[PDB]
Amino acid sequence: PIMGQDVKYLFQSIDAATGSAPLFPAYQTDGSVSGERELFDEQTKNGRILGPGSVADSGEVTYYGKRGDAGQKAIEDAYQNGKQIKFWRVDTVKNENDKYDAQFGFAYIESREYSDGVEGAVEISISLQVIGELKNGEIDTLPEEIVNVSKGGYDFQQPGQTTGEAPGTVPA
Amino acid sequence: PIMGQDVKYLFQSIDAATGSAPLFPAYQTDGSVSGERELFDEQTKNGRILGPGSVADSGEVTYYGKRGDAGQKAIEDAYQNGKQIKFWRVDTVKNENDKYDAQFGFAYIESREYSDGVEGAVEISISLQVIGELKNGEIDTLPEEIVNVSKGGYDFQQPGQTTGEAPGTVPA
Amino acid sequence: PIMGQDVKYLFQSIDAATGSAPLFPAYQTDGSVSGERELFDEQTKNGRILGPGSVADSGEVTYYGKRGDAGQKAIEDAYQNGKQIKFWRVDTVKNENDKYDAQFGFAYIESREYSDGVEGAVEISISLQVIGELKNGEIDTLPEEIVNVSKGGYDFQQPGQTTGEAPGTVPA
Amino acid sequence: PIMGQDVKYLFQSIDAATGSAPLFPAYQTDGSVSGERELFDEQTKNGRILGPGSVADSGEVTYYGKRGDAGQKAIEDAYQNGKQIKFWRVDTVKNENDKYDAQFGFAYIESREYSDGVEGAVEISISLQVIGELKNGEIDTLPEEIVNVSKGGYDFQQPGQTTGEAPGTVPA
Amino acid sequence: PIMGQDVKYLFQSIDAATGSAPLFPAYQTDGSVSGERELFDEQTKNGRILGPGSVADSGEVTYYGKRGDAGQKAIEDAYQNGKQIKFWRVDTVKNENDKYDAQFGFAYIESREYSDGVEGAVEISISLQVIGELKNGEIDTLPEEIVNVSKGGYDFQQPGQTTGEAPGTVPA
Amino acid sequence: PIMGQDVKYLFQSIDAATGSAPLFPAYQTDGSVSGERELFDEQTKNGRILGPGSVADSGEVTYYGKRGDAGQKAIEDAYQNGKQIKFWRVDTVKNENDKYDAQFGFAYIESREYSDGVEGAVEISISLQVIGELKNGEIDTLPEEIVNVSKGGYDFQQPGQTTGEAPGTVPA
Amino acid sequence: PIMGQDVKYLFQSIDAATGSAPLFPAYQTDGSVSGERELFDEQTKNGRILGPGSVADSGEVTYYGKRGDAGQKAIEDAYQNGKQIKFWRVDTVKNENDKYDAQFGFAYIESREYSDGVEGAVEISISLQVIGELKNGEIDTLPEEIVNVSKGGYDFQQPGQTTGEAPGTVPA
Amino acid sequence: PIMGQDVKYLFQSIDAATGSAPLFPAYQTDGSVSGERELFDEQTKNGRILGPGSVADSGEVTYYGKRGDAGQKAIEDAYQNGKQIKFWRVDTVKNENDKYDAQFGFAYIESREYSDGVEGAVEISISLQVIGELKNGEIDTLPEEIVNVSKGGYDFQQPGQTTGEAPGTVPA
Amino acid sequence: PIMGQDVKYLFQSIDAATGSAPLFPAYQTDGSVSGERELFDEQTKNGRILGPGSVADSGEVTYYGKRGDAGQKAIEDAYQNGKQIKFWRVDTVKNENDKYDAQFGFAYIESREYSDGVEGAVEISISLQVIGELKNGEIDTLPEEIVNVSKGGYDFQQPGQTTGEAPGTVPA
Amino acid sequence: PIMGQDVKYLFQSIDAATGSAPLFPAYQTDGSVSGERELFDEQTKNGRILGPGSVADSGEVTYYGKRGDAGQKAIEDAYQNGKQIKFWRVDTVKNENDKYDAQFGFAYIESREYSDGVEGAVEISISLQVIGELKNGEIDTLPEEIVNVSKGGYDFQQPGQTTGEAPGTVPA
Amino acid sequence: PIMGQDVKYLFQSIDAATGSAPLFPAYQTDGSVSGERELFDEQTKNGRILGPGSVADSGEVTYYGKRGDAGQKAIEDAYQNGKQIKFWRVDTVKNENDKYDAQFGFAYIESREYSDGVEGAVEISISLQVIGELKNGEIDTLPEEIVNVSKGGYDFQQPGQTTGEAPGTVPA
Repeated sequence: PIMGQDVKYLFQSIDAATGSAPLFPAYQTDGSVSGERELFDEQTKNGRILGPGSVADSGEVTYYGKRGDAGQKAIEDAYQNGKQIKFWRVDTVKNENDKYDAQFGFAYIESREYSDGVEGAVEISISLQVIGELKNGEIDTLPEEIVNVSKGGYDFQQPGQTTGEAPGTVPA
Repeated sequence: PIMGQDVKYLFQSIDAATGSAPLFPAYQTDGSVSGERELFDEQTKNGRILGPGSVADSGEVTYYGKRGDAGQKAIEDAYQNGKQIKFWRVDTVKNENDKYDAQFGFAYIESREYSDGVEGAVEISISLQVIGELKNGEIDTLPEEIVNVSKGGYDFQQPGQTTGEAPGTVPA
Repeated sequence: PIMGQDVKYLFQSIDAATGSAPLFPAYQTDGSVSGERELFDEQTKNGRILGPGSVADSGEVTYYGKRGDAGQKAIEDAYQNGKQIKFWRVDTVKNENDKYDAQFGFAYIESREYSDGVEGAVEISISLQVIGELKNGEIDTLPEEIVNVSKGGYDFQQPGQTTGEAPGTVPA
Repeated sequence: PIMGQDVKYLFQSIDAATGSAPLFPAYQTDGSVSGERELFDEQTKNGRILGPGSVADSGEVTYYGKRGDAGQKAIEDAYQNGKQIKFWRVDTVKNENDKYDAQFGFAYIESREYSDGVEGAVEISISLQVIGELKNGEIDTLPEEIVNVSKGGYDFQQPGQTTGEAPGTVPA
Repeated sequence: PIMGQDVKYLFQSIDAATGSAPLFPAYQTDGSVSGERELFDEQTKNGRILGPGSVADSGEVTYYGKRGDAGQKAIEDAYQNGKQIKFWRVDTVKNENDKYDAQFGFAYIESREYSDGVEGAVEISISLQVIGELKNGEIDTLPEEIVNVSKGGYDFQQPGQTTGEAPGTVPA
Repeated sequence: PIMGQDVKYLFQSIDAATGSAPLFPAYQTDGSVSGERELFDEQTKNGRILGPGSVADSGEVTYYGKRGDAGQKAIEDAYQNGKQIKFWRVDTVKNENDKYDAQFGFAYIESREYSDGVEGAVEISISLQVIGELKNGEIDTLPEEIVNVSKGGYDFQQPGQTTGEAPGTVPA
Repeated sequence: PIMGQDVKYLFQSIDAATGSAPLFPAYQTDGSVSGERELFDEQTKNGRILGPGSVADSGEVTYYGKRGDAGQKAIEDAYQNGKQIKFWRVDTVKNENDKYDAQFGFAYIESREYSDGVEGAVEISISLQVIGELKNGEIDTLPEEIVNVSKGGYDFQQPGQTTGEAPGTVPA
Repeated sequence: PIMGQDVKYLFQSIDAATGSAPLFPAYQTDGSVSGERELFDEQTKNGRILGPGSVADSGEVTYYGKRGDAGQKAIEDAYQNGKQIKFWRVDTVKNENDKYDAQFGFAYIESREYSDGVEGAVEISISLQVIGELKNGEIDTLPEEIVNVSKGGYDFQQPGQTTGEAPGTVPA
Repeated sequence: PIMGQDVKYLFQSIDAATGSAPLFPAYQTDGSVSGERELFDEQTKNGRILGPGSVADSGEVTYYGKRGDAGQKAIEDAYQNGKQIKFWRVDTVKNENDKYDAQFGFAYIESREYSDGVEGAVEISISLQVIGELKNGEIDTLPEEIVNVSKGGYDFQQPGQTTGEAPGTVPA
Repeated sequence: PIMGQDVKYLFQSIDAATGSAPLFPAYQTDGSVSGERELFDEQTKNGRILGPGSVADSGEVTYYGKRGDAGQKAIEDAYQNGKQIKFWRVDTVKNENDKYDAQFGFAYIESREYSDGVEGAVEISISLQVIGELKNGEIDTLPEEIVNVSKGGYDFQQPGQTTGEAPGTVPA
Repeated sequence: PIMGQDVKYLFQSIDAATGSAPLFPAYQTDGSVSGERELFDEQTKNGRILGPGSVADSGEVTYYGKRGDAGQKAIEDAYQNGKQIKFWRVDTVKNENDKYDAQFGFAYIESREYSDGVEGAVEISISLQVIGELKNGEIDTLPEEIVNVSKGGYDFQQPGQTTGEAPGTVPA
């Protein structure tokens, strides 16, 4: 079925007006929760509790913050400046009659949480409501991230290419 | 008694008007909860708390979402378009004076939950109320699924039948 | 003292009008809870919080449902048709000046819960209120169940008595 | 200090009018909880939250019920008939200027709970309020129980004294 | 006392409905383990840890698999088709008031293990639980195996009776 | 830093009028909780939620009760007679410009809890509010307890000094 | 990304008027929680739940208290005298176009918690609200602490430099 | 019975789409382990622990890796590229109504282990789970390996056929 | 250094009140284990894992039980009656400024183990905790045992001194 | 196949930025362990336990430490300074379309172990995790070590070339 | 490489304030174990399991205790009084640009173990944690022990120099 790595979530800010949506690395986990409100109280009749109602749609996003990357800075301007961000969640498996497959919306920063612990690494919990996320097919592959997600491995670096802790440095 | 695999749940959408009910693969677990409201307050009399009342009937359904299958797309049109779905829960053990045995109702999408984690695979929690599920015998076997639930095993494929990750491919 | 297997619970339906109470196999566990309401608020006086009040008596019953047996079908007509059932809880140890020893009442189906999981077997949680359970001695032994509860073991079946998964089959 | 076996609790019923208090075997554990209500709201003054108030005194008692013993039947008439019971909690260690040491009160049966499980043995949770338990020295040793609590061991029974599951039978 | 060769174990399948139980050659060793669950926790009382409880009865069977013989094919349909098998363990020494002496039950295939090594020969470890094995006297001698277990030795074959690796061939 | 054994808590009763504060042995653990109430509701202004307010100061004390010792009897007269007790919490590490270092207050017995279990030993949970605990330096060392806390070990007792379970008896 | 040791938190008191902010050793963990309040109730319209609102910003700080150090004494005057403290949280990794990187605010002592246990060492939980923490770059390195955080190790001390439990003593 | 050399294991990759399954030389040993999950907890009833359940089927494979051969390169693409491999285990003894006899499945690379020691030769431990291995008859003899397994011996090479360490070289 | 025979262990019971400590013959071996609990979790600071803590001190004693000797009967009253015993472990080599050298404590009988085997002789494993064993110099030589430990050899007995299996009998 | 001496492991440090990877002499043995995480729980479906997952890749390295050589000093700066090291494992047998054949990665020092014993020589156990080792062909022969591994033997030294314990000294 | 006798371990106590570190004779063996904690959970990303973490550094020391020598008495005051000891481990082979080569730290007595057996001689197992051992060059040779470790042999003593069991006595 769909794998845990398969569904990934990208956001595009409204004010940027750019042709691309930053997504942030080191994801922890993603809960999108969607409540469809229903009829109150049957009155012991013919079923007055199976009726239509409004939908309350909210999601939370947890990840580990990196020192300085752009979806996080998008989140930072999102919460700290106070803007809504465009919300995209797509699947990495290629769509057979589209680029990718997505669910889309406009979202807000309901709350943000920052944990610093003595073990592990900094963890951000960001919670958001949305006014109705809709499903569609994803057009922008953005093959740097969704298409290409590598383990950092590269074939050799044996003459010494000025390397460091990162998974491939070059000489100067 | 009845096994955990024995009771399986199929839904048929109202708008489809088809002669068959899609059920979805990769089930996690099924809670159907049925509350029969009773008399308030004995008044220290002869028993004024054992009296009849209305019934609140609600169930939740958890499963792992597959990339694109029809009960899930039935769920997707169920929640996202906003429709009630016909609710069938039957037992795989053959009925001796019926095809199968069932409990049936008309149900609504009270809430849906979608979890994406770094481990495991995508998990959907869908919660629904119903206006009174009733018990009957199941007429439609649908022997593709209830009758036939295989492990994917097949006897050999040894001359090379263009195989893949799926449990039986054929040449082209 | 009294063992976990020692206290067993039988129900007799009101409408049946039969000389025997069906009890259901594969019990999980039984909670009977009895609240005796007391005086409110001493007023820092001589003890105005040790005073008499009404009693709220409710119990829940958990068990694993078998495909088709009669106490369960008694439960099924109990909840699904909407009837109160006569409530008997007796002890398997023989009473020395009675057949058995019991607590008795008339009970209602406040709620029923049905769990289907991928592991294990179907589990029913049924919750009920009662209007005052009373203690007495149990007259009906019903020696098929209370008196006789066997492990299914039988001495031999060695010439082949057309056996199956059940603990004793006979030839045809 | 005081051991877990050291503090034991006996009750004497009001209506019995006997010169002895039944305590029940197979104790699980005993919580006596005593709340001394205090002044509301300092008003940021000189301390208007350290002031005297009434006391709410309640305790719960858990034990494993034996088939038929008298403190349990005292509990049974306590709850089921609806009476208050005199409450004694004493220490097994001998008092140096009294028989024993006790805390005493008059208590009521606020609630009773009966659990039957498939494992283990029947367990009773009984909850009670009291109108002020007071501390004193215990006069009645009742040396059958507090003074004498044996493991059931006896030196030999080797010529055969018609024995059973109990820790000492005699011939007929 | 009873020898290592003395106690041998035969199984009869439920579905066969035959008048005889296949046992398999080349036994390695047989562990039958039977746990009688007891009372929890004395509470430092009169002995609340010597009390009765349920019994967990499980056994494992190790043997060396032969290319094609019927108890193994009984095991193979046992595990691979998924059936319970009737369980017989009898003693080779003749019973003085019965044919043989046995312990009997109905058993299931909890697990099977197959080892192929470069040394030695294929070894099967099969583990099973049972719902209560009972002791009785064995009625069916089956004198081909229990009564008769020969070393393969035969007096002569000197004119040439078309012999092979097996312990007695005949001419064609 | 400060160790778990380092901070110890002594109480002095108001009515005693003695030159010394009893502290009780066999401490379990000490929670002192101090809430400083703040401004409600910024009104999205310049910060109307960072404003000063009153302080709610409460602590709970858990320990294992000894048969008869004086801080416990101080607690007993504290709760059961109904008095406030003077509250001292000091550190065992010697102060360099004082005897010891302390936090001090006047405290009340908001609630007391007594647990008797079948395992372990009697445990008292006592909860108290205070009208503002203040920090100071501790003047009274009380070197019997804070200064001197021994394991009970003594060099020898080899000619027999009429010993018992306690860590040093003498002859008569 | 950012490590658990990487983000550290310093406070500067308002009244001190000094050119440096004390931070306290032996940190346990730091939760900063920031709630951005949003529009109530869509009314099933065009999205009236994605709207702007106020922000509730609160954090809690846990650490192990040392006998006498200045951020703790800053905390002590913070809570016990009743002052707001200036709030700085910076990252240890050097900023490439600033000294360091920080988030800054003015904060208050909403609550303080002090735990003394028999195991481990004294633990302080301090909770605070803030009226809007803002992100900036950190100017003051304070290289004693952020820049320099050593394990206490030093190369040798072999002629005897009057040493103690601390990680480097000198002769007198 | 079946010998240690008798049962040999071949794998065929899914993506290859070839009419033949590579098996790897220098086998160490093969464990195939198959767990058939059973009913939990009898409840001291009629046997609620002899019931059907799912099957967990896993095997491990140990061998000594050769410099470059195709089943190992099949294993290498299996683990390192991340593919499932078709799993065949057949017996070398000729089947009397089939080519050979087999057990078959689709298998995955759960783990791989590579040991390099100073003694002996490189040893690979590869562990795999399977979703249900089934038994059948083996159709492909592959007489190069199963049918023909020689010691490397050849009758003579006495005029000098440009020989080396391998068991038969030819001139150039 | 210190030999295996050099360190020997004597116990003195508390209740005896005698001027001498029985030690038991036929020692097997003695483990005294002493755990000094330390600081949890550095927090990657300056070393918060090198800190002081409590000490858990426990030892086990193995020996071969003799039919009736007094340290064993001291052990027997120790465990079976339930008393703590005074614990002495001294060295046989003479102290140069004391009689002997010792480590001393008060000890309890945490567990006792008795093995009877078909080979060898009865073996007792007794395990004990202690509340802090301290080191000192041993005052009581007890020269019968520590000072004098002979092989049982005596110069002659040649006129016949009514001898037996023991290493020196006398006439009657 | 591949010999125990055939596969050897070289590391190159990231910070060095040199055109060569130090490997360390006196290898003991090398375990590289690679776990490919799989799907949880079939749910008794079509095989939901044969699914893809992440890979946990870790290895341990044991060797005997030499007084001062550069891979060990690379290890020493690796662990003691705290750096990741580039990980190369190649085979000594010449590749036919490459220099050598390798598996490569970036690795970290998860743990180091140093044993000093009275027998034998110092032994270092170093354990490391890796984020995905990949297989390739080895480009750098480094013919000093991999290509050339001599026993220390040299043809003669008979006029006296100022020799010592080492396998070839020269005059001064 | 480095021999088993080559690396020896000396300790210097903090409180002594002396210009020399006692090491203890009759070493058994020395394990120093150093764990460098790493990143949790890659999240199937670019390698989030190769990240930096804290280091847990602990060692154990086994030796045979001598009747009275100073490192042992240093150990004895170490554990029994409760002090940390300065930790030095150096190599006996002369450093070419230092006196010797060392690894150094401050260490604590986590646990001590004392075994007395009937065979052999007293054996002490002492276990310790450390807050980060660092490597350096050893300055103090202490040529009595490291430089000079003799077998006890001396050329002659033939006129009788009042000798004993020790390897050289003199006349009186």
